[PDB]
Amino acid sequence: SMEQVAMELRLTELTRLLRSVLDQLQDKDPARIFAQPVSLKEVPDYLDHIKHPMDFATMRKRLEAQGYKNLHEFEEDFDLIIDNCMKYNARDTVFYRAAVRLRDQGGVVLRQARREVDSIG
Repeated sequence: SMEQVAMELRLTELTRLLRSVLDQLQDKDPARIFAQPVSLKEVPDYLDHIKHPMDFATMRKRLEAQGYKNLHEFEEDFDLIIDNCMKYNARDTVFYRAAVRLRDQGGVVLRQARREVDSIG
């Protein structure tokens, strides 16, 4: 149907916007602490601590399959990256600190993304 196509164009355009959001958030992680999944070879107990691991590469795979239906779903995954790290790692660590700085800097980007998603529809 023509409606299904229109919906698909909306999803494509959301994907375009979330791709730009993802690039902007990942620039706020210049150390690449959050770039890839925590290695279960190197942290074998990880899944005992963290039930829903997340990282920027995993989000990008979902994004490119157009697997984010709305901004809320995308923000959920970004919040998992931060929150997982802040639980597994102690306050005094470069990992925790990196997550705090990514949360604070990402807030700005996400605030305007929300306006753009509502604005453009």
